[PDB]
Amino acid sequence: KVCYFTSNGITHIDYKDVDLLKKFVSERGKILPRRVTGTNAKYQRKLTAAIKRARQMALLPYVS
Amino acid sequence: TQERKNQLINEFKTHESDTGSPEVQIAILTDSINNLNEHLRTHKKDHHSRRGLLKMVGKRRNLLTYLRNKDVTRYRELINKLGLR
Amino acid sequence: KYEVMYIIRPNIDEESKKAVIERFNNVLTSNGAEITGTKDWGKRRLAYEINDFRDGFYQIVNVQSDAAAVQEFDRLAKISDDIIRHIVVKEE
Amino acid sequence: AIKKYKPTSNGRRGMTTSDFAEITTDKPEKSLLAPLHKKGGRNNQGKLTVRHQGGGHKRQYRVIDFKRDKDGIPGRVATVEYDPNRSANIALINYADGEKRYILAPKGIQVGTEIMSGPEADIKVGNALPLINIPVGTVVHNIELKPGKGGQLVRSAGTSAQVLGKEGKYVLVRLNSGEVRMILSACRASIGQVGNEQHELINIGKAGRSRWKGIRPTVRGSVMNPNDHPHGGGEGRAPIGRKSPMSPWGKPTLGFKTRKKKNKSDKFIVRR
Amino acid sequence: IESGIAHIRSTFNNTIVTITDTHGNAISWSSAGALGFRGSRKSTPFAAQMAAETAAKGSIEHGLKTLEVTVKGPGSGREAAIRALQAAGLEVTAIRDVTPVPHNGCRPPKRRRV
RNA sequence: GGGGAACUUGAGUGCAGAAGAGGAGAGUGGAAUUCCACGUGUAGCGGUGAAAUGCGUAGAGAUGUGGAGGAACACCAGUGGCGAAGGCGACUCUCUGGUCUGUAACUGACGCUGAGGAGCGAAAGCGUGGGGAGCGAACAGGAUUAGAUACCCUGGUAGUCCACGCCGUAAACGAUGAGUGCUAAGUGUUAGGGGGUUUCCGCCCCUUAGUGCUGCAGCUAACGCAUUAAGCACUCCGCCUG
Repeated sequence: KVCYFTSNGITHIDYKDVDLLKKFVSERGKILPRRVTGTNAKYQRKLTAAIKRARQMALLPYVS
Repeated sequence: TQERKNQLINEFKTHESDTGSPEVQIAILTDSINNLNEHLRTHKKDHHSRRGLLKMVGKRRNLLTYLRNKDVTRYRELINKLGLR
Repeated sequence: KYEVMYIIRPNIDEESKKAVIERFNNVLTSNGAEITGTKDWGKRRLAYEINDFRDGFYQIVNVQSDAAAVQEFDRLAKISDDIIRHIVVKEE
Repeated sequence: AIKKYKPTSNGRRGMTTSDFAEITTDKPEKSLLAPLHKKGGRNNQGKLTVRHQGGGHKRQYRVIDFKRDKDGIPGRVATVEYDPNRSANIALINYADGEKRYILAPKGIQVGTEIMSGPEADIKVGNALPLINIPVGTVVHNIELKPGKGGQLVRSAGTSAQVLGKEGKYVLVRLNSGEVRMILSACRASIGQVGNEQHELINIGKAGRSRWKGIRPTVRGSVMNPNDHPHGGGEGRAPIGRKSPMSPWGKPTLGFKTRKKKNKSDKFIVRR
Repeated sequence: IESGIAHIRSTFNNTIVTITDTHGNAISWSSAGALGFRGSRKSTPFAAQMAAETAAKGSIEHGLKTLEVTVKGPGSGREAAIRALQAAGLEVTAIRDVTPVPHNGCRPPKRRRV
């Protein structure tokens, strides 16, 4: 139920910030769903965009 | 981007702050027409943009007809300078 | 308004580092672009192997251009035998 | 650049030709022509050793630069010309120093662009580099085997080869027909695709046009007589009762390899 | 030859067992068909369990103690063989559920009821 | 109806934002399937309700490497979003279409519909040239059967893919034409805007536009629809008469 981005009041991802992307991907590398992250619907799509970009850039593994 | 729009409206300005005045509008419509036409030549198959082009040219057409019925003088003085038949 | 990221493989002598980054910045500025800021990361264990390197060198080139220089950049980057990956983003 | 003749007479019933918009001029540069008289399949002693040949339209040879030896001098290209020796079309490119040369016109070449040939040339269409500088996975044409000999291997219209990787003194390159080959890394090839890609789709309508090109008629072996071909003879139209179909000189001529099996080059071919 | 890796496929018709070295070098292998199961009985957990201890017996005489197991595919042999290993006296240090899960891969074969 | 003079709600323009698998072109990347060479490796592997054809001592399958290629973009993913419809999901960039919100600065009825006409229009299919991993009509073999030209198993050509043309059909479905106005509520959810406590979070109240689910009156032959009407009405088109 808790919505991390609107709770801490932060704007768009700024994809370089690789620290929280770990918290938002599973240890397996699977991107966590809304049912567990509790984030807002509008922000989730730009999330998976950011994770996909950094994944292509090899900051996050495709599978761990 | 948007600078040609300002150029066109400012140079076709009839009333000091007119942005309706369909003689002004049809200028922007013609600009969009030929710009999207050069885009179509480089992408033949963009049928959705083709649909947008059809919509916008139809809009320009009925605007022209309305201006014709409103006054022939303004029509003629615009069509001759814009060169379209 | 493009923020370019790219990687240069770890086994570069620090002599040739400055050469390669400097010539890339030369390409950007010569193709009409202007650098709004440069910035680096250095080492980081890659999330996965790419060719044979476990780690790599990470560099950032924050640039504002007319969107023609970066295509030439992409060509030069992919055709250089030493850079591994790179992308361009149109920052809004 | 392919056009159809509407069938007016009966000869043009099935016809296609290539309009020459890719070409930019009609008259060649006098300096680079050389004489050429057609041999018509006759050996030095006068005997005939190549059937189905001779009698075309007379043509004049234009010496092409297959070597690309001149390195470092910026080359400007201003022409695209027709050349009736090989399918491809050529470009007369003039250098900064002031001597001109002919080059196989590659696909996507236009008048006015620049040319470089050094071992550090930028990689575009028309440049030539020793293969060691060439990067993997880049289309290339006009390859050679012995360095300095000049391109031999990919020269016809629309023909191309792909580099599958460098591994040492040699290189792996995928020629046309896909039979990948091992080639020395010190050889110079021309980057790009040969620029007459539509040449295959020609539909020569008339027999007379093939004769203009200089191809004599070919008679089937079956309608020959027994003494002059292994198929000839037999009453009526006979099927060939000779197990394997055979050639005019005795060998079989369907589905069997012919290259002397001990040759040295084989060890490079077999990479495949 | 002290450490190794035991790989077992858990299919719906069979269960293979193979052991290898950390360098990916095989030592010995077994299977339901290797033991003598020919029909659908190869898919039973019992067949895979038997496979487990024959693999262990082929493993001990070369002197390997510690293992960790990779399981492939879904099947009834998932639970049988893994605990059959430690029943055979060996020590398996990790369980890895590695199966080929393509993102899209190739289009799968047609349905079974058309 | 015609003509003249108004006016701004309808319809547009400008101004500030917002969203999106909207479209076309170029390039890029990850897990796999297959094939190939290589190391290790013994005796079967594969498959179904049992089986069999197949592949294996010419060393399979398995398992650890390295290549080669072509197809689709896992979770995110949601009766979510966009598009007029077909349809559209990996990433980046180039070009480009439409929509909504708040405005009130502009024009002042410029609007709706639309026979013929024009363009799009899934999949199969056709023509030319490439490409071909997997799947797979046809076809072969093995099973089942009294028979099995099928259901099942092992292969596998055409196709499936790409570029340009052609065909113009689908249960192309919400089996509900387009536009406009009015007629109880409750409840989710998508993109917003305003306000009340703070310009913290997040609590609530209004508010447009979508997109679902229940449910009055009303309609319905019954199902059921019910502000996303199949209700109350007006224009325009198409279609029906065992």
